[PDB]
Amino acid sequence: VWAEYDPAAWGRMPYLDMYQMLRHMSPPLGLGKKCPARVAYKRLLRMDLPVADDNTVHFNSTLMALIRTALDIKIAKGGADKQQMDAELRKEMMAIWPNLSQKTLDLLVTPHKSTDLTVGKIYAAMMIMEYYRQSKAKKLQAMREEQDR
Amino acid sequence: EEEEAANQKLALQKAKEVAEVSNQKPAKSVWEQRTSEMRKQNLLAS
Amino acid sequence: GYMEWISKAEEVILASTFFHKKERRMRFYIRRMVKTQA
Amino acid sequence: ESARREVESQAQQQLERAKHKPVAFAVRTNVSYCGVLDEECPVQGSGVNFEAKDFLHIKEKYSNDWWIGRLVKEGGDIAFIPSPQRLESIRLKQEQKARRSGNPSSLSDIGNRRSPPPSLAKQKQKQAEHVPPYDVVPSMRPVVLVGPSLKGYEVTDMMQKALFDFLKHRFDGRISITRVTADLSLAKRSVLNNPGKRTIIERSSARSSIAEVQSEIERIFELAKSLQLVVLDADTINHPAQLAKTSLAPIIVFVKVSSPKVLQRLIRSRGKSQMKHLTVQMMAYDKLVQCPPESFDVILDENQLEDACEHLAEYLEVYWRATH
Amino acid sequence: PFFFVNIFVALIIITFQEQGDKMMEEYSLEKNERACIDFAISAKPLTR
Repeated sequence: VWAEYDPAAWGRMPYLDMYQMLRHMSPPLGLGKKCPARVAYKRLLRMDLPVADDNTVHFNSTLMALIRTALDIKIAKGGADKQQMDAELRKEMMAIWPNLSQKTLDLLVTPHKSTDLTVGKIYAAMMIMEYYRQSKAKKLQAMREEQDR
Repeated sequence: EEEEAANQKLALQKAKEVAEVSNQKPAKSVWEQRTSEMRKQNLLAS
Repeated sequence: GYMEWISKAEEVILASTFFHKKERRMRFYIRRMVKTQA
Repeated sequence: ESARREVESQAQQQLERAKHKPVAFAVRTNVSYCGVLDEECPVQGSGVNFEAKDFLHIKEKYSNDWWIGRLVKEGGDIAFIPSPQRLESIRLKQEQKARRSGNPSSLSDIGNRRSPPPSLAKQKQKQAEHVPPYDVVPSMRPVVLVGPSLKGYEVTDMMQKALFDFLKHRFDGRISITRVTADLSLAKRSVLNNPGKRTIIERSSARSSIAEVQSEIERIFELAKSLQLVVLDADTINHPAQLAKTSLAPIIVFVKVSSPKVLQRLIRSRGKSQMKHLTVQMMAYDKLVQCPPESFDVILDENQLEDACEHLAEYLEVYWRATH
Repeated sequence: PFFFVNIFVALIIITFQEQGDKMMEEYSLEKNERACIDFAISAKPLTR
């Protein structure tokens, strides 16, 4: 699938292709056609990977999180836990194999940078607001029939 | 393992009674290790 | 485990069946020999 | 002062000479008090730091304020124990360090109501129960074995008989077994001065069974003073708290089946005679099971006879070496 | 032929031990999480 959405195999794919990629592939690797949009956004936050400003997502980095989300491999509750599991998991993979290049190891799992917006952050813009956006129409409604009444 | 666990519990209870005066087994196997994992994954999903 | 416990205590209680009190004991005696490793 | 040193040396000489003498009797305590931190003891550095639920053994006579005792701990040396009058005095000393002890509260009320301490503020009142600091117990603890479900029935009887035999055989020459068909649950000490003192009164309790039950209470005491270990083959008690408020306070041995499922088929092995009586034999089991484990002294929760047999064995020599 | 022989086949399947690999409980993950992550370690997009 990645070969076609990135026909040249640049190794970089802008994220607008990525969401369509997850829709195409069935669970547990992909979202699936019938997945709820908001539930699909939940897994997107679960990815928690830095977003490149060129809209691209790394091939190796993206494949990692999809596995982590599906298999629940020490998925953190959030906050300080995410700061520790990234430190932890990188040590397990280091413990399992020290042969892997450190730069490549940081390529698969980026060192934690709160400055870089997570994959969730772009998608969190829709899901959190879309829950409010439907409420926003209802929010203006809530007074509106009250105003008429 | 039940017999081993019960003996350890009994010895611990023996301490309260006296409190007034006070090879290597191979690690499972390819079948057992996989069988235990499927038990966890099935139970985790439930 | 519990069946053998009460069985040993039951023989402790034992110490023409009335005239031949031994008749109950031969039943007890050869009961012992059956259990023996010999 | 030479007086304190002279009585110090005399106490040590009296203790050294009394290290090899028979024990007089034993007491039961109900307060966590330390006899090593009190400066009024005749000898400092040889006190007793004993908590509650502990046993003391008095041998010789010292005075009306302090006594020479020994602990049931193994290696416990000879120490000094307070008199029952002393602890009542020190109990009043415990509650006097606080700001107030009587009726007048200190809620910003000073110089208005002096409120001299009446008879209510002393130990004269609060006499509805007024439990003594000391209780009279046998010097040697009698042992009572609580059956799985109900005594007097086959399943329990052999369940008890095998343990009784091993007590006879292994510890022969040092253990005496006494069987009491009479009841023991009516052992009360704060009911009356002398209910039914004579059999000719023709009173309700004079001709009742309380007479022989009270007469069997002290029967245990002489056996305990003889240092030869004794048990209680009481056929009426089947629950630990039933004989816990009395002055016996004996060692309760709990033999239990792991699950009710095995017990039901265990009863089935006896025959059709127990099948008539099986139903109430299960209700007596779980009521005893639901009792907290801390109530019993030892638990025999295993199925193997020999492994259970040594379980009670090793707990008994420790009692012997504790008081020797 | 039918029953005992298939016990011999079954007994070897159930008791077969791992191919070396040192100890393999010191690492917490183990299981199948290795094979997926191992693939993620070494991967390349199919160049078109």
